[PDB]
Amino acid sequence: MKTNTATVRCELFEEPSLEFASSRLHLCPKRGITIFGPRSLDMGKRHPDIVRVGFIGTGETIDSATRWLESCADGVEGDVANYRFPGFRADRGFFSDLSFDAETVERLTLRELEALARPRTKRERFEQAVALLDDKLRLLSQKDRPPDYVVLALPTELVKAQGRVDYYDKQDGEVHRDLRRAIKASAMKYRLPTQILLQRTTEATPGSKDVDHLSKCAWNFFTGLYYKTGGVPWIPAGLSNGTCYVGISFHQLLGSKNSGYFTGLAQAFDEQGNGLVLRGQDFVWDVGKHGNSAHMPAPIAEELVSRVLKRYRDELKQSPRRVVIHKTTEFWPEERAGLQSALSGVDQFDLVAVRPTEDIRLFRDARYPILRGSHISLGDMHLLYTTGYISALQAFPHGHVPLPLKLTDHLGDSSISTVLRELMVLTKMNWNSANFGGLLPITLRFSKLVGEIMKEIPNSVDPLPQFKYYM
Amino acid sequence: PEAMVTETVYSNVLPITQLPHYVYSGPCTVPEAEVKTLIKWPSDKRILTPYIIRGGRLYAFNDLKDYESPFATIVDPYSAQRHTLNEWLDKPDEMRWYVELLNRTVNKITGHLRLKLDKEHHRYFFEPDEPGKDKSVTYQSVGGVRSERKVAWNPHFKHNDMPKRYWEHLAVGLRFHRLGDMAWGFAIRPERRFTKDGFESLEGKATGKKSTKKKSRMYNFDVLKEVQFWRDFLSQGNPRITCLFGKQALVIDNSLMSAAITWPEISGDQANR
DNA sequence: AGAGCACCGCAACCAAAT
RNA sequence: AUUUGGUUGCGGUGCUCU
Ligand SMILES: [Mn+2]
Repeated sequence: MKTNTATVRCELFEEPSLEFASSRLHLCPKRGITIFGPRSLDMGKRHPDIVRVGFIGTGETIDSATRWLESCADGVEGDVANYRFPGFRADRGFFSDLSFDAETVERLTLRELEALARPRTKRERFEQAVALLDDKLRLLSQKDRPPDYVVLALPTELVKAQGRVDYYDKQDGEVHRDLRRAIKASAMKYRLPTQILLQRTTEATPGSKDVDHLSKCAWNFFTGLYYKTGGVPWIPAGLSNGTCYVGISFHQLLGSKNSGYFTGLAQAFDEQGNGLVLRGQDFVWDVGKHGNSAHMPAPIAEELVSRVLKRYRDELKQSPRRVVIHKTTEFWPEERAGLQSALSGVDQFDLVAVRPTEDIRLFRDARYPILRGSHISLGDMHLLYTTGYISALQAFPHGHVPLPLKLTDHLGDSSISTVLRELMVLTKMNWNSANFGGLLPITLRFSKLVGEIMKEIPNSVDPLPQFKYYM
Repeated sequence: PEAMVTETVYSNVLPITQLPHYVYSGPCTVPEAEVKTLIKWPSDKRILTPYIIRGGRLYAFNDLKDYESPFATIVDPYSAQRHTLNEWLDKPDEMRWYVELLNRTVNKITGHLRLKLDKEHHRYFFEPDEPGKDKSVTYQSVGGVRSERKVAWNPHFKHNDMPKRYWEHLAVGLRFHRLGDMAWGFAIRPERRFTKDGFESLEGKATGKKSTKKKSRMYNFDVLKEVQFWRDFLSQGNPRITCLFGKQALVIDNSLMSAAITWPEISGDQANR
């Protein structure tokens, strides 16, 4: 049986531009803030002119983080492989000023760090750790002028012992709890965007491994600090005017005996001239919904996209023109009917299912990897390179070989090239870091971040739809 | 973006130019912990005998329908139905039995090559023939040039010292893919398996460090050489990875699926094709 | 209580990238 | 947990059979 050989057809996608200050387009997020500035610099009074910063560190870590933020916000030089940091003062870089008030500084005293050794097991010890870290977020949230930003400079001995606690809890089985997911959820009920800053970053010596060069440690910290205090660093240019990008991702229940997979939402839409806004998961799924398989059933499919359109007709006041549901898993026929019967109020839809692949990986005979933006089609398999060598910077700022992003499933009114053009510009919107691009789109990266924190929310607390609290 | 240069890219999959197209069912079978009296090892040793026992059958490729069969003259005398690939292609359950027979087929192909299977991560790793000694294999390329690579080496420490007390066995991640209605692919994934002193694996945490320390500086020229080395090891010359069953053939054409893409050029590389 | 394929989640350590 | 890329290990789910 002479099998028909697969035809390998290929094309490359042009790199999108991001709208920086004065609506000036530039490719790299690092270089577009140095020349022009952040996007919200002239957009109005949304630009944070003064940022008030609090600390929940101990005595040594607060001083180390303060001298790091004073020797890091005034310009950091970089080599040829790391573009320099301009600064975070009122005349350099982001054109915003850091201000360390001494009234908004909590402090982990030594009588309390040793109070979390008295409980016997590992459950109550971690619970008391989350208890005082919640209490000293409360004491900052109840001041008459709460800080705009809270930097938890956690000590090393607390993170080493209570940062990752796994135990057995009778009816739940092996339970793994994390400190970071338990204090970004306690800072969300008090409305305080926080930033955990360990001693490996603030005390890092030059020419030392396991951390970046100080230019990238400046960039990835202060881009997140600029977004978390209000204002937007950059917005893309080549995107539609009515799309309602949804980023559904599945997540296990908390425990090794509870079998089930709940969902995580991420709306990514456009509000007037402000650019992309990232909303998601105003609610918590009821404990009786679940879903035995990895995918989702039909009443959940009808409720979920109904709440998606409810979020769209509350901030844009219109029905969405397009709804593009990115998802990690494939589309079963149970959930394909329910994302289509309940999308009858929307003109066009695009049920898209992407996932990085395992063994198939294109290579090149040169010394540098195959580029970012390729669209290799091995017959029916479609492989998109959201990571690779980038022609704008002429460098590969990663290691090993990039994984392809396999398009596992597609059904909708758009083509394959059109939605894989929109996916590559949705890739570049990770405001957590000042990197050029990542693997997954921000719809599937924010909703791997919201469902991991929904595992550490005590039910009655309603979660907040911002990208600030989940970053 | 100053000029467009056409390059040729190389994937890590091998096309399957010929497939077994008759799955001869065996619907009378003594269960799995008896099957050793297949006997009947052919005069042509090029014939391979895969088999599975699913639902009281003996699904195989060895032409079990007639009397003189290479497989199971006692277990399945003449009862067969000759199920085809064409009627099975629309059934998701029966395109799983076929690719599992193909997985056992390539497992039996890598038996003369002496690649041991881990049977847990689908990993065919080398091991040395004699304990305490290194294994370095000599292979013939497609173009005729003969080379030799260490595959079970124990690295001596760089500062003129004792060896680093972990053996770096070189492994492969073969898998089968459907690339069309009838287009197929054979994917090669290079890997490493790290042992203590040979023949005894490392733990779950130290292997994660020792594979990340090695496969982080293995950029897009020292992974392509491993893929080329693996197609040359599975080739052993005669550039078609072939397998015979008796009036059926599984022939893997060992040329990596190439293409041609036009992009703005990269300074300093200038790939020499 | 197992075998097999196909496809997913998530937890540890690395390394700053030719 | 400044950050992303990738590796490794563990487990889960769907389907079929014993
Ligand atoms: Mn962050």
